[PDB]
Amino acid sequence: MGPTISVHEEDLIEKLGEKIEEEKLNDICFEFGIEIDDVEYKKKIYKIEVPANRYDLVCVEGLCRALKSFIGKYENVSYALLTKEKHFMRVDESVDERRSYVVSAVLKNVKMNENVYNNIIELQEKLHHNLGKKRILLAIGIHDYDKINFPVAYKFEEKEKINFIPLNETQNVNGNNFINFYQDNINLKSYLKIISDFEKFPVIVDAGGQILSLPPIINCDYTKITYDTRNLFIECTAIDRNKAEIAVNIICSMLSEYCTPKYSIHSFFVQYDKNHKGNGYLYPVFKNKTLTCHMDYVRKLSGILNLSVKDVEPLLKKMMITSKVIDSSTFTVDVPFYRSDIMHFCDIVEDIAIAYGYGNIVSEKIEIAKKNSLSACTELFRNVLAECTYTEVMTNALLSKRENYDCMLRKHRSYDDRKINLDEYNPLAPPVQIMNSKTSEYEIVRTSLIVNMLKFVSANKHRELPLRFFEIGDVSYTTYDRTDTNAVNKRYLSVIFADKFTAGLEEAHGMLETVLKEFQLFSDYKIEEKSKENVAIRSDVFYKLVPKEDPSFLNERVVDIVLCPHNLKFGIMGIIHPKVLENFSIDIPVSVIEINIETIMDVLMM
Amino acid sequence: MGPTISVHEEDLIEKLGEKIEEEKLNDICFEFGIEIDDVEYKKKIYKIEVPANRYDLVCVEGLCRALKSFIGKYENVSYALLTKEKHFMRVDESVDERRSYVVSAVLKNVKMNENVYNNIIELQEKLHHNLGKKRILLAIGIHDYDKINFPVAYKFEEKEKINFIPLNETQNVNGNNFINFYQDNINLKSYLKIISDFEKFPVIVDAGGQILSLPPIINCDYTKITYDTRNLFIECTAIDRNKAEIAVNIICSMLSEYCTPKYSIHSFFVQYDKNHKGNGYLYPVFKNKTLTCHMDYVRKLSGILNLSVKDVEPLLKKMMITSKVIDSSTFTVDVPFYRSDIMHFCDIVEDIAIAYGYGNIVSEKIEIAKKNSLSACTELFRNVLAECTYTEVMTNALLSKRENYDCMLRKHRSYDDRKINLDEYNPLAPPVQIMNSKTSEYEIVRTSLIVNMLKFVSANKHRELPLRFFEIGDVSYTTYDRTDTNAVNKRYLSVIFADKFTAGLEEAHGMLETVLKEFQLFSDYKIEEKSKENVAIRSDVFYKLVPKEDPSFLNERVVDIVLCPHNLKFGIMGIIHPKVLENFSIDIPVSVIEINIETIMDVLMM
Amino acid sequence: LTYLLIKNEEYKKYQVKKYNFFSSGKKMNKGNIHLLIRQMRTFKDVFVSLGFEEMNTHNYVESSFWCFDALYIPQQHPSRDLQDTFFIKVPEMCQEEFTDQSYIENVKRVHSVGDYGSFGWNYQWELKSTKKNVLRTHTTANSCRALFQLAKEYQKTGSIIPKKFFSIDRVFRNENLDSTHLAEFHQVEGLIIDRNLGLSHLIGTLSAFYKYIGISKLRFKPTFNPYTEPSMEVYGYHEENKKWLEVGNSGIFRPEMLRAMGFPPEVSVIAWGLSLERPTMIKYSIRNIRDLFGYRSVI
Amino acid sequence: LTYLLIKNEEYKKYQVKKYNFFSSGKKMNKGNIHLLIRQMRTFKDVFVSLGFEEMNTHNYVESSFWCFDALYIPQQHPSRDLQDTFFIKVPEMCQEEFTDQSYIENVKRVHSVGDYGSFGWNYQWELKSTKKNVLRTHTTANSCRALFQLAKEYQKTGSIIPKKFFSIDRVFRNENLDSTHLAEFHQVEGLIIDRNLGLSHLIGTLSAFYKYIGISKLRFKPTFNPYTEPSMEVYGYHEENKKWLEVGNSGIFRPEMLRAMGFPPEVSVIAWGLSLERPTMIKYSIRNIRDLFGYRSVI
Ligand SMILES: COC[C@@H]1[C@H](c2ccc(C#Cc3ccccc3)cc2)[C@@H]2CN(C(=O)Nc3ccc(OC4CC4)cc3)C[C@@H](O)[C@@H](O)CN12
Ligand SMILES: COC[C@@H]1[C@H](c2ccc(C#Cc3ccccc3)cc2)[C@@H]2CN(C(=O)Nc3ccc(OC4CC4)cc3)C[C@@H](O)[C@@H](O)CN12
Ligand SMILES: [Mg+2]
Ligand SMILES: [Mg+2]
Repeated sequence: MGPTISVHEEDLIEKLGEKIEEEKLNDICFEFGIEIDDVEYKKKIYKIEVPANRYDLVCVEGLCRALKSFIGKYENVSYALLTKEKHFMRVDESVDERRSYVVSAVLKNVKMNENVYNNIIELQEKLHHNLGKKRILLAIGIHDYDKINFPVAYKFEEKEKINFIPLNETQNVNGNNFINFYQDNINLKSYLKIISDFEKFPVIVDAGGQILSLPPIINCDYTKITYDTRNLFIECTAIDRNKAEIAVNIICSMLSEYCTPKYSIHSFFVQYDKNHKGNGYLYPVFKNKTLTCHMDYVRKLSGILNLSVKDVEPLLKKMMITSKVIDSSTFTVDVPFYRSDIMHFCDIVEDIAIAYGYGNIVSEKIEIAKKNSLSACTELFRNVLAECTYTEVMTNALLSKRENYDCMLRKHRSYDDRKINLDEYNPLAPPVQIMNSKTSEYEIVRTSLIVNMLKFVSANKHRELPLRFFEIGDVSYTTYDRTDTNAVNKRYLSVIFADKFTAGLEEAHGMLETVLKEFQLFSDYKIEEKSKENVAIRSDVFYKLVPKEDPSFLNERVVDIVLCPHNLKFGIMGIIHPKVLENFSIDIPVSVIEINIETIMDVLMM
Repeated sequence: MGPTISVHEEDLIEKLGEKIEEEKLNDICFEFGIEIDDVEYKKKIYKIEVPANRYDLVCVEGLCRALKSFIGKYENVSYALLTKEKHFMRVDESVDERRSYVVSAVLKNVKMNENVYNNIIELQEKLHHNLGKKRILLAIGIHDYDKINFPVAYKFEEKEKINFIPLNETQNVNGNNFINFYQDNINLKSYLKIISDFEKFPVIVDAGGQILSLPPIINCDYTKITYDTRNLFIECTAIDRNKAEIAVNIICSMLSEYCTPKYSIHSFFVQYDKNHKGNGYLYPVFKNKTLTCHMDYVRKLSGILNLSVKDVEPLLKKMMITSKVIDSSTFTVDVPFYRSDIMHFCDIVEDIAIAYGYGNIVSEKIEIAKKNSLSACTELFRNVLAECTYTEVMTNALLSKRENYDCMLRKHRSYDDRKINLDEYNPLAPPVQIMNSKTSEYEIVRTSLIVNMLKFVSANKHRELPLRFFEIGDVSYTTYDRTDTNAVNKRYLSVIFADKFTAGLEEAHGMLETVLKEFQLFSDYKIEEKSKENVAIRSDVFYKLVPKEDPSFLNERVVDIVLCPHNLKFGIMGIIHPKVLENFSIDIPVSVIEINIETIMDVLMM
Repeated sequence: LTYLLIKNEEYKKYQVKKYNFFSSGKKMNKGNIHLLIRQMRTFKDVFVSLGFEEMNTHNYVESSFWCFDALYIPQQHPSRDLQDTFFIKVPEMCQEEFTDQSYIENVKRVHSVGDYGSFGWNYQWELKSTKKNVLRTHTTANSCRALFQLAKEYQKTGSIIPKKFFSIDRVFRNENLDSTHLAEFHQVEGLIIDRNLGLSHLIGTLSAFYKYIGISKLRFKPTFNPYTEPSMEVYGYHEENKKWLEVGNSGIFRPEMLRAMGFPPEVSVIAWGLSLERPTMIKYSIRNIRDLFGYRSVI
Repeated sequence: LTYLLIKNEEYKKYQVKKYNFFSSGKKMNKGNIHLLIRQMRTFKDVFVSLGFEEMNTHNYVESSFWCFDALYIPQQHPSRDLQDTFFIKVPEMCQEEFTDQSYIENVKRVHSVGDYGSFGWNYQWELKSTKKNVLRTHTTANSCRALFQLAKEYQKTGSIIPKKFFSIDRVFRNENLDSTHLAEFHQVEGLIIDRNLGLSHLIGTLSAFYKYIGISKLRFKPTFNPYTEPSMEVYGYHEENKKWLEVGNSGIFRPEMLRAMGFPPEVSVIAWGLSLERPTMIKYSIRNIRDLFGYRSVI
């Protein structure tokens, strides 16, 4: 969004005052509301973008002084609307309602250049394109003053009486060959056929019968804009009276400063014929609207906290506004005709906020509620397993030393073992032991999930195969001198598979890969494979499968899952040994994965 | 939790005052804090439960007057602690610290009955069991006053000198055969072996050498409790001095009212020997503690809003508390020795709240944020399909009239069609048509999801089969005179299956069944099947599969899904016709389900 | 190779070939919530966490009154032109007597001849254009519907109850077919309504919101919106990557919008909005839009 | 029977047997979140919706100080007896110098000889018992840990910041093996900390909470808890069925508990708790507990 101005880079003038260079211009525009879009030579043009609603920033001159005030000075601008007697214009019964209004203006004794001339036409196209919306609501024309014998008029004339030498040609062009003539002009075919297809064509013409313009950009070649044009007459013809008003006020406003009696344009009157309206208008208008604000609104809306009216008068000046104090609880601003964008007290508040600096309003500091991450992680694990058609299970946290060790064909680690790392997966860590279970089978807190789902599988071996369960919950073990209770909890996930004809050493492996892949943690094999295919996988951390033996697992078919580069064991995966399938009364092969999701949590991506 | 009192039902006395019957007794207990647990004859006993901390509600007498005050009257109770000279007790060097303290009490000139006698022993067991925690911290003994030659003492005597005729027997029992004697008493074996296994045994004995009691419930048979016991002596022996204090205060308090000089118990002194302590204590104590509260605390904590101290004095009276005003901003309550449960101003506030009635505190009325239900429903649908390994898809809402109708071998309904029901599934409803698409393929808003996933399947027919997608999103169509815009949105779900060798007319069917089953909406076939197996399925609403033909579906293989009893079509499911697989460039069979999840939403269960 | 139903009590006398665990397993097939819907959930979680209530946006057609005129956007604004907006053809116009004639009157009055302290726009408003149906360009429309209903109900009740609203839903733009941008995309909007609010509160809830997705530092540029004065482009610093990004747009709704509804000047509304698509393709490192959403969006 | 890769341009000349749609399809296999975890999510959604922050309960062993003594439960209370509590054997005692000696001092002082306006309990407190590890009987323990840490931090900061906390986690009871009740079950706790709260606020958030699960009417019975005075059993009316149910327990924490921590009398905490299992087996019409959770819990 927004209109891109193409201004120069030699551009930087005095107007600027500092010729401050790119880097602080950038925080100046950011603090102001402009984005510096690009720079590109033809040398080093600066294309910028400005608010769509502040039409007094669509030419280099309107930016210059605005941004200048933004820091430099208010420089309280001077106007001088002289004159009505020698230079007017009239609007005919003909003018109708397809394009009703014209607004005229006379910039007398004007400086002339050839890239100030570039300046002018860049301005004209800009206002044509956005405010005028590709000339559909207003068309602007720049004529040398002197070549137009006043008074002048604006009519809808019969095309067979329209004849003039447009800027393009040296040869006359009748009205009834007009469209056909420009029908294939690259720059103008657009406007032509649509805008005007009336019975008569709209012309502005002087008392000498000389056609000077039309809706289609062509104007007479005789009133051309070229250097050594002492002073200028502008006409703007439009379907909206007001936006034409604003158009010409912008134009003569913004090049008044560069006519030798600087900041002074001469004025015109437009008197509509009895049938149309019937009225008249004395251009330029140039009224200030002088809205006055109340001191509670501005700080409650702007969130400016404590500050009063003595601090306000400097603030608007940076935006090119004039400001004075009425009372501790009252303001007096006058809108410059400049600021056509201001309709309400809030527009002044917006500008006061900008002058204040959006980086300097102190925040509400709204206190949010953080969320436990372990819960977060385990719920993601739940979902990713449910989506592979695994069913969640929830077992007892208490069991017998006989179930955990004997039936599992193993013995637990020593209570004086000092190799035990609390970040690792510690299935045979020393347990938490209960004093008074009133139920014999409740000797210890579980230290591994695998036993309870072995029980579960035994429970449901009659059911329909394969069985695909997972449990995900807390384990406990004894940690003397390392926690305040000498016990700790860990969060494990176990995934059990069972089937009549196979222990899924292939499906458990794939399940682990798939589950970890969800968190962008890959096998080392995976990283090698997809990088030979020249793909970039998350490589900075990963896991590997280390073959080991285990009393409870069929030999050459069980593996430690190890996080790298940390080098920390965080799970196990393999076939369950047939003897312990006997011990747990399981007559079908079974495969298992258990991992301590607290080891890998900080490298997981969610 | 809580101790169940077994009181009578003939129970209701004068004490009650109204003999109000069950139904308003129930809101009275609810408003008070009691639950009436059961009634069961032996005729029609009332077993109730009382707070574990208000030990002055563990006998029928303590309830009677409490609940009486709760509405009836304060009835400012009278005490009279007479007497120290004729009746004392001493504690020996022997007494040690295994069971240190004894507290004694003399209720003189007492009424006697045989079910008041039942009353007494019910009280004794109750305090034994809960406050005394199965006699582990205190043991209470009730002796006829007159048969005990005062003074009396409490010692740890050598077991070979202990000989007495317990309540059980007529035959003497030496100390060194004591445990063995009661070792298999059903009621007492419990207490015996554990409590006492000291070198010497604890006895309370009079100046005539007569053993009167022990820790084990047996006492001498000679001081039995039987009617025509003119007045009573109570001893309570315990490891905690204070809880024994509270014990006997409860006992003599609660049967003072039913000795003929009512509300008067005679008093005792206990002087420990030089070695133990050395001190003494004048039972009964009976001190009030008289805490005084501040008026802001009580309403801020109780959330009583506007009320002042003139409203407080009546409120505590209902709880049996005495109350007086000091100041607008001050209180003066005295705790009755009754209320051993009161340690802080908040206990008074609790009782004031109860007296106020927990149904009469006006709520904060905390404004919650309701949640859109349609979002809710569609997210459940998303999850239940992801859990069958279907992958979610998101397509364009805009397409061409050529894609929706011609390639689909169909034409849309009329814009003047008045059979169209906005609650139904309306795939060929009249569409929403775009004026100015700047892209030719964007003629209408989609009215069915099936076309876009036909496009999708065509896109990925090269990929690995089967393809299992689902999309779930908004459709639009024209509804002249029925919405404020004349258009409406609906929320549809479409599930597409594709495979080289089969259109899944079996898997799409199962998928629909499974998805709806998740919301406890079943097929009619399902309801018949599982009710022939004599199972109760959700039957009050259901759906059925109506065979129809459809231009876009292979014949005899497409079905309307219809909600019953509403009789509203809400989806379609079947094989896609081969011709339209040609039109959409699909060289594998395809099956489809589409449903309008807004029809069934209100019968879905979530 | 692998165990069997028969090989318990008879497995000891056999060969267990090595398993190459330096490999991948069986490929598993699993279902997928769409990436865009995961993003949408995460945002919706953030919103329900800050106490916000979801608005109804169950519609794609919108009258230009709700989409433009009630937001105090003029009828001769480039957003209301065929080039940038899908105008509706067949259901071209909505019902006459949509909403309340008093409200329509207030909107015409402010748009043309000013009101409520505003100067207005000094054109002549045409009821005819306000009734042309479009595909909604933003969900700010439905927010304006909701703001109006709570105005209408608090006028009857007499009470101004503070509330918070969010919406996530699809909107449409008549961009080209050459993928300059997208024809459709989902927009996230939130707003708060209470007494005497302003940019301090906006920056509060904004930094709340945005840290909740891992952007702890914010910066704010003045920019222009026709429904929001003041208004600020929002930039945030992305930790895991190098630079600052444009992450949202926001401001305070204009008096001409709200007071036309019925609100007194006490009432103010703060609001902000942002894309769903851009977070998605940043979080999942999606290159171009057509690999996420649309018919060619596999994986 | 069914289409094929070969039967496009050649399907017309064949027999399409009838399909008995009055049947079920292929049975589909799908994954399942546990019913209890679905219940837990729904409650957790309700909690995060009201702005509550989850507490840490990552532990099953608890010292009796945090489980009993810091909640101002006396040491000779039936909850601290072997019969009703799993006491820990091997990690039998916790570390000496757990938490802060000042806090331990405050707790002994109030338990024995009274303080803070309370009379106390008029027994003699034993540090030895406070250090015996148990399996936690409730998660009120972890709430007390959290309350203590926010006391300790607001003493340094000097500021009393209102906060809201919830937890859902397993706890243990030494019930029998004859299924009178459960040995393990999950407890839901919430609480709010601020200045000058009371039963009005409790009933507010309570009816909030409970309507959020479809119980619009509440009733309140005084009952007893050693950590909460006042305290009320909460009943709620279940619409879809006939009767009122007991649905929660709650109250205001005692001064002896909080003020021992460091809080001034200004500060108060409201709290409530309830089961997870009972909602679950009511919503899903589960008959007996062993068909939900435990080794024999299929489907
Ligand atoms: C017309 O297109 C506008 C689009 C889209 C957008 C912008 C603004 C609004 C708005 C609004 C609004 C303002 C005031 C009141 C109500 C609504 C809505 C959508 C994104 C809005 N933007 C956007 O989403 N970008 C973005 C947002 C969040 C984010 O999170 C961090 C990664 C974790 C990352 C990126 C900003 C830019 O992407 C921008 O290039 C494009 N904007
Ligand atoms: C010892 O067992 C207590 C157990 C369990 C319970 C009770 C109280 C607490 C507590 C507490 C507390 C109090 C104050 C401060 C902090 C915590 C915790 C668990 C359930 C608590 N109860 C329970 O959950 N029942 C219940 C709760 C919610 C519910 O929702 C409606 C269906 C939709 C339905 C039923 C109440 C009863 O079930 C009761 O019979 C059993 N209670
Ligand atoms: Mg502005
Ligand atoms: Mg009490």
